[PDB]
Amino acid sequence: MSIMEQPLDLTHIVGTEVKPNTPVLMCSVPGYDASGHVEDLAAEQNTQ
Amino acid sequence: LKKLFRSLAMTKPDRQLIAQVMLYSQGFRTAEVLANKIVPFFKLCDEQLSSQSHYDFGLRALKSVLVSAGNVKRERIQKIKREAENLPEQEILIQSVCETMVPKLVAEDIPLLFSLLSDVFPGVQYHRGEMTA
Amino acid sequence: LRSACDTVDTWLDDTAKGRQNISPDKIPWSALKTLMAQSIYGGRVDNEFDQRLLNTFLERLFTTRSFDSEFKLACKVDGHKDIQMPDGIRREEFVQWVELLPDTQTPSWLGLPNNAERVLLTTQGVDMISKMLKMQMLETLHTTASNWLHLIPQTLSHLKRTENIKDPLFRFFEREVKMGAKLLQDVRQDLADVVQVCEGKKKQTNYLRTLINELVKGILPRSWSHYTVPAGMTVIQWVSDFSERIKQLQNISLAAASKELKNIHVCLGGLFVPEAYITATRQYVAQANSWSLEELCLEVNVSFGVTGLKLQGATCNNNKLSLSNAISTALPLTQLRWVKQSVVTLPVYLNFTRADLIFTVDFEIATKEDPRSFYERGVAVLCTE
Amino acid sequence: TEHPKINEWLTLVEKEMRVTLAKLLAESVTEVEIFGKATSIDPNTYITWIDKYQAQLVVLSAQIAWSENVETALSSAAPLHSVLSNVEVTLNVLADSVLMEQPPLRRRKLEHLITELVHQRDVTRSLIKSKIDNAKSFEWLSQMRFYFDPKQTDVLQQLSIQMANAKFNYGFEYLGVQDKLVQTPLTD
Amino acid sequence: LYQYSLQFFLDIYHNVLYENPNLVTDHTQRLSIITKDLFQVAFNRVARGMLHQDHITFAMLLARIKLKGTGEPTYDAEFQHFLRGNEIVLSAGS
Amino acid sequence: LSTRDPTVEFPPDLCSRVTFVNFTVTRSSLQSQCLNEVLKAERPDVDE
Repeated sequence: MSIMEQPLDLTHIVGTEVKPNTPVLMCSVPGYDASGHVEDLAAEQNTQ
Repeated sequence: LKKLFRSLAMTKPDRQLIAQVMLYSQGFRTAEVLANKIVPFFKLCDEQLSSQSHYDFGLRALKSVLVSAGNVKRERIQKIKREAENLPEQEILIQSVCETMVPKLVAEDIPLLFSLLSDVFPGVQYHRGEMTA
Repeated sequence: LRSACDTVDTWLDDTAKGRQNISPDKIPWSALKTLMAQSIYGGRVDNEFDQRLLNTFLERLFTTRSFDSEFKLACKVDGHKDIQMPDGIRREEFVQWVELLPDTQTPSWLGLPNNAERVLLTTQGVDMISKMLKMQMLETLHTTASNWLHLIPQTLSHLKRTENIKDPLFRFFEREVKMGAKLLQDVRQDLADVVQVCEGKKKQTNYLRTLINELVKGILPRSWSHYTVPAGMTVIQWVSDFSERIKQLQNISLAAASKELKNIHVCLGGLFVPEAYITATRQYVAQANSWSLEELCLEVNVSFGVTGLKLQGATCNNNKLSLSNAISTALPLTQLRWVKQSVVTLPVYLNFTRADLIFTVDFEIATKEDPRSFYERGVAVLCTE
Repeated sequence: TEHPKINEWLTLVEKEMRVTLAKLLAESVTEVEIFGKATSIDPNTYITWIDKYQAQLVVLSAQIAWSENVETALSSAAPLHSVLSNVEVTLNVLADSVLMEQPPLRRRKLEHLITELVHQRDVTRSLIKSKIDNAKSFEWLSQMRFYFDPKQTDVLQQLSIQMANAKFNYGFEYLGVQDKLVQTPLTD
Repeated sequence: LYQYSLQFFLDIYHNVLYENPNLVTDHTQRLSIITKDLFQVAFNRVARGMLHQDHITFAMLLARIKLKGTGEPTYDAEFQHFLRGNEIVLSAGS
Repeated sequence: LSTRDPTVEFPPDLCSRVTFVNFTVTRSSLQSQCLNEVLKAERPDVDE
């Protein structure tokens, strides 16, 4: 369970594990939001 | 949406500083003494009276009392001119306090208000009438 | 975090223009610390004590003793442990220090007592036991209600209604007894009605049916919830506290009937509104000394005696605060005196939730410990517990 | 009389309102400089200046002059005490004036100035209580600061209002008199 | 909050069996490598979308699964006493 | 009539009207699928 303490490899997961027809559910507790994380990921991957 | 705004808490305003300089601006010789007497009076009657749902002894009530005190001091000055020198500033403040706070009280809280007024200001008396027409 | 980093970048851009390194004194330490103590991190802070805690954290951490080497960021354990600040000057070195840090942490890392984590860990163990039991499992009533109904009300018999004095304390005590008697009369009428409809010839009404349903569920009715309800307590816990408050009010009324009202050692937890009592005794001192209400300050030692005060993470010893790992300890008797004009200033809350601050008390400091350490450990005084 | 469009001449009215307020503010700042540079002040010309210029303009020009004097004092101890003495002398003149009977418009215009000068007095007292290195000290950068540069040809963007690493151009919207707020530490 | 599907489990099959790292080429050791990788990847993928409170519960369940699969004698009575014996009824006046 | 959500509530009238056929997954079927898939991954010609 040492992998869980590291931050998410979101680019690897969305490039390999995630099928195109399966949505990526970015659940969060109140006080947290991952939309900025996805925007940063898109900026890294140069995707519109 | 919360990330697009910068938050800041507004919990308790400085009622002493709010009252003192505006009494100074309206023009009062004992402005600091009146300010030091009126804010603790409001804080004390906010809880020593009965807990009615229509009671409000906050900043809006205090500011309305101070504005009314300035207005009635100007009215007294105009009445003297019709008839600046020294004026009963404490009596003016008590007149504004009575005219703003007395009508909201229940029947068992008016003597309590007058006891608080006598405790804070010794020379209080009362002003009423003058509505013959 | 992003706003703080942007402010740091803006301040460094304003200070230096392309310089490779800056001296620690030329860094706007006070500017950055005040700016993110008042606007960035202190914006959402509601309490003055939380603001003081944030201020002392920022003041201890971000002065760094002007980038002093081997700076003590914190203590890992209160006894024989430390965290050393890394001397690297690069993101790679800081990241390496981060993974070099040990995985298992303790609440003493935060300047907190270690006993705050014990209840949470026990609750988490019970919860995971219950979850494993859940997966393993996957792999009349009104007579008992009437029995409890007949079991409760014997602790309450009567209360006076309560009568024309100008004392600042007497009228407050009288109105306290007044709404206490009103609530007690309403409770007695409800109990008599439900007794009549459960054992007798009386049909069910809507209000009494809702009372039956809510009392069987175990939630306090909103009608009985006049004063503060701590974090949604249960009815069996609330009824005993309500009985003790009634007993205190009965003692107050008996002593007033026989001023003698000053000699009563009132419990602050038994009062419906506690702060009104403190302001009432402030006005009593003011009218006794012919002084002003605002100028009277607090000097509390362990001429008005209060009881039922519990601390949090410290103990009292001849008006001296000593840190202890115990959760709480009880003050037998506490007296308050009013005088117009390093020390520690503790907050006093009604309950353990600390959702409503009542008033603050200034004590005397210990010889060995640091006021920042007191604030980080978070010593307070509780009443209704 | 040339029959322009309603929106066109309304836009002209708005823009030239802003430019007129900027010009009047420039003349007002010149007058406050030539008045409050000295220690003693003359109420007989103080009343005429206040009756001449608008309430927002007199309050803002007092703020501009006080900020400029404190900036000059910090550029260079004793000049800070000179600024405090000027503030207290103006406060005494203000107190005497509100003790006299006055029309309501000038009474409000004068009460606003009393409030602003009391706030300036408090800032000066706290700043003297603290220690100053230069104009880059945060104890001075934490307050609202006003700067005037008459050399600029763009009179609309001539006034600059500055907080700690914050720069603002005055919008020059006509606010009339309105109600001025008391600057508490919570307000700061 | 976490509902998992047989399609999800088949996806983790397609992501473990096909793209297994270090593709030992021996039918004996590849079985153990596939087994260990399947347990670890299952824990990782399930724990991506569940709370840190329940992370340890899922890990202990996977430890129970590994004990059942292994040869190792599972202490069924001790496991049942750890699970349900915490709420067992005790003797009167004990 | 077909559905993909097993955690759906049907009204009693529709329950009376229709015959329910639930396609749940069983341990034996899951083990058979797992054995077939590990055969295809390890020995594809043998599986065919």
